[PDB]
Amino acid sequence: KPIEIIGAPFSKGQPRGGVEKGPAALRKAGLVEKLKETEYNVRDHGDLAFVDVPNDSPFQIVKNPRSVGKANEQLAAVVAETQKNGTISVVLGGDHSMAIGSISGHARVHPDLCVIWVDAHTDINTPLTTSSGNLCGQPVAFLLKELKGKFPDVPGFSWVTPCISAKDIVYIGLRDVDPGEHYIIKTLGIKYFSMTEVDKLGIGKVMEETFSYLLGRKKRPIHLSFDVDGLDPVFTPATGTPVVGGLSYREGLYITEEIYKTGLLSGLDIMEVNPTLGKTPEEVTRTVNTAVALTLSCFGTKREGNHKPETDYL
Amino acid sequence: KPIEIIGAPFSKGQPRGGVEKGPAALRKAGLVEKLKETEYNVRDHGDLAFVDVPNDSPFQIVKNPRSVGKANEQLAAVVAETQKNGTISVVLGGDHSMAIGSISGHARVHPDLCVIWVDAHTDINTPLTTSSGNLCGQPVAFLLKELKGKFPDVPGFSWVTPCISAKDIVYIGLRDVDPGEHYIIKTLGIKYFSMTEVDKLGIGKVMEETFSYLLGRKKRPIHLSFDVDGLDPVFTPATGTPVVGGLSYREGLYITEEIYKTGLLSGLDIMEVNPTLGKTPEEVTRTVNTAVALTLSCFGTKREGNHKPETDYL
Amino acid sequence: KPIEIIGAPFSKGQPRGGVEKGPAALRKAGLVEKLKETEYNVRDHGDLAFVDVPNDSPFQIVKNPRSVGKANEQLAAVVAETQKNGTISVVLGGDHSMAIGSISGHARVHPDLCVIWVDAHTDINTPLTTSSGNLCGQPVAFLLKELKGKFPDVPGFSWVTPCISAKDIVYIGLRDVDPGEHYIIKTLGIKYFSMTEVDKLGIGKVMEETFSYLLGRKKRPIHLSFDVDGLDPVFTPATGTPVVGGLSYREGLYITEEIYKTGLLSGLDIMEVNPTLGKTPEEVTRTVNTAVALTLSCFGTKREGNHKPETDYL
Ligand SMILES: [Mn+2]
Ligand SMILES: [Mn+2]
Ligand SMILES: [Mn+2]
Ligand SMILES: [Mn+2]
Ligand SMILES: [Mn+2]
Ligand SMILES: [Mn+2]
Repeated sequence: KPIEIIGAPFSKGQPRGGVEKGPAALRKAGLVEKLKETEYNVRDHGDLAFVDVPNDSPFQIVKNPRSVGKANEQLAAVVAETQKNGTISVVLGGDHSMAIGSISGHARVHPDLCVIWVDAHTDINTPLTTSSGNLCGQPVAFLLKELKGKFPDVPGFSWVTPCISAKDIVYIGLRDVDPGEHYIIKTLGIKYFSMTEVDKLGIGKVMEETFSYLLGRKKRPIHLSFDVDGLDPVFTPATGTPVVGGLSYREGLYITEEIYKTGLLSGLDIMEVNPTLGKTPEEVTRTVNTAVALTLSCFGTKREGNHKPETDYL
Repeated sequence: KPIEIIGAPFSKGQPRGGVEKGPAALRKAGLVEKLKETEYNVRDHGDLAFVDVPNDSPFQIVKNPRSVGKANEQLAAVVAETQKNGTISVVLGGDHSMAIGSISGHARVHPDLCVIWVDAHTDINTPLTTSSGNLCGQPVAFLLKELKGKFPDVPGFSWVTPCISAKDIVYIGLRDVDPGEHYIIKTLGIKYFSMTEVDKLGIGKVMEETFSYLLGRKKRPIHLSFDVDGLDPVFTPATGTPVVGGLSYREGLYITEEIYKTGLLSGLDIMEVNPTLGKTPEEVTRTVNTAVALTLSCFGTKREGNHKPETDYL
Repeated sequence: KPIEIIGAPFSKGQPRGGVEKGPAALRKAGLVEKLKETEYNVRDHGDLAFVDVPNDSPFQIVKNPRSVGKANEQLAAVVAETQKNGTISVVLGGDHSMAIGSISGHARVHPDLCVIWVDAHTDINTPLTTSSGNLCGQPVAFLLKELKGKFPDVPGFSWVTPCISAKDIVYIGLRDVDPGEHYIIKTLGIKYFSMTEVDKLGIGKVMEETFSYLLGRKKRPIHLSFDVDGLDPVFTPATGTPVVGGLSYREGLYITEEIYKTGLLSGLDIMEVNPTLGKTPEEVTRTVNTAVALTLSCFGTKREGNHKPETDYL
């Protein structure tokens, strides 16, 4: 089972700029080379080139709707292709709106996939509930079937077909949810482990339950969309929306190690690393490093250590 | 069930000054306005005016006995009043000696109340055990029935009548207890969860047990006296007595979220925030912010999010 | 049961210098004086004087083999002596290679001892598996019986006789293991709780299991070799090999408080504190302080507090 890194240097999903530098920062830290040290075969598709849609007027409150919709349609095609060839796709963010194309493309090949969303946010605001027209906080809204027709068709997203049900997604790390978003997750019966559930159960029981909930009845492909801000700012400070009281570096790697062990990881998103948002240079390094470590963990790197087979190290 | 904020800008309870600025700092951060966004009805009683008792000579080792006793008697009257009207009182500290008047006044209306004391300290030194004559460190001593007559009557506190039994108080976050205090808690059989119990059980099991212990036999009003230094200095640095190895920001909010869910919160104290004790401006902000978050959590704010009822956000 | 502090100002175990200043740094913080405040009788043996072996040519890849082997043989003699007199030995590190002499000397008196190794590393590389000829990372290799004859006899260590079986050692805090080391621990069936086990079980269940594994069948002397880097760099930054995602300050003290309570602590190592490796002065202080706190914890200091017996503090 091969791995294919796909760079999504896109930031139109939010008002700030910088997140598009995420892929470069991750590559600069040797993400690709390090992944090749794992048991997986790695191919680098490179960074996608996003054609900016000229005169991309706001759709009501939604900002850059056509540009975000275009970039995502292109990502969806790329991901769908690698998924078709039977490889595991790894999208390096810019902003989380790219999860639309990533999950959409993944679903075209594995419609029965489930989603594990690690984030401090639900990113489930609809074009009608957002306070900011930022699409970075609306990904899940365009992806959920139960939300189809709950908001006006946004220009640039007509190609999107709701691919996952509220029952196939599980959030982990929630701690900054808007009223409308909270209304949506409760009304839709979405499974989640906000920081309070993590504190109560412990990351161990949490992963145990998310797997039982998403995989108990049937084993299907796992799509992990990891927003770096799901971890506490003390670990991933270089993000647009840091929120205190986050998952620890350890819980982050625990989540990933467990996902690796299921042997069902099919798609991965490493989003929101903004190299321009560090108070100091080492804060960026610290954020980039942990994102890289999380990715490596997803593909086998265990904290207890790793060693190559058929190798009598003695 | 209405909420009434009562400011206790008092710092005579300790040698340092600055804690009296706590209420102003908390209000400055919008604590009142933010509370109004909750499901609770909020009224601001304002800050009490403390008449300094002139020529307040030390009683043996105890410092400013008359001034601390007076300020507390006044606080006890105010709190007793709001409690009588059926509102939940919220005292914003200065120093923890104000817990004497706050808990005393609370007990006049709900004598069967229990106390959950979140602190790095037991604050149970008597006028005979204290190394420093600081009344900040002696609150529980004046409040416990089992300690009545165990120390000479201190000028200014004759109005105080021990209102809670050793069996009705539970400590959480202990990690800096004097020999005499340790002797007192063990000899009195006081229930506590020091940092070592928290590490062992997890904050989840801890709240589970404190409620079983204090509420298992009978459901009664809960008085939460929260010393900000109960959380690690990395979260609430702006306090007079920081102690490493404290509760985390998350465990702090977990405690509060759980207390809210009992529906029994009757009295609250947010003490020890000293705006003048930050090594930098943002350490004060960090301390004030978390104190405000803890207060909001006590009244409904959940990390998983909140939404208003009878509101089809969609 | 008396305590005897033995300084091991040695750093030849690694390429960098500075760790030999560890003992001085710990003493400078009043470690000795503080220990005397505990219920234990304390004697300071002082710092050993290590005769540098001139012309200490590398043995294949292994650096300073004769000097490290010599220092350890001397330490082994000293520790064996204090152990014989029925005192608990406490070795203040330089580097962890000194665990060879420390554990070897300890074993001469208590051959049935078990080892609890708190470290981010297994330090079990053999002179054949090390990428660096650093003996700081090969301690356990020279100590394990199952590894006897698995590598060429290194000059300076002929005096060493494998004293512990793979079944008598338990690692805690692992998160940076070489492939060969990982191969060795898995092949040898060594018991360990890497950071992932800690995350899964909680430090409480972990100590519970390490004691059940090492003490369930028979109660025997406990030798605690504590590498300061076992705790996260945020707590012990002043070390040669910091690794993110470490044990917290609290889990560190939990481990020690539990070890104390077994009443079986026989030998202690406080290693890797390098005063010259702090990015700032307070990072050293922070590292030194925590090493000192851990040591005091091993000998009785409880976070819930301590008080002297036959002393009516009231
Ligand atoms: Mn987010
Ligand atoms: Mn997100
Ligand atoms: Mn306190
Ligand atoms: Mn207090
Ligand atoms: Mn180490
Ligand atoms: Mn070591």
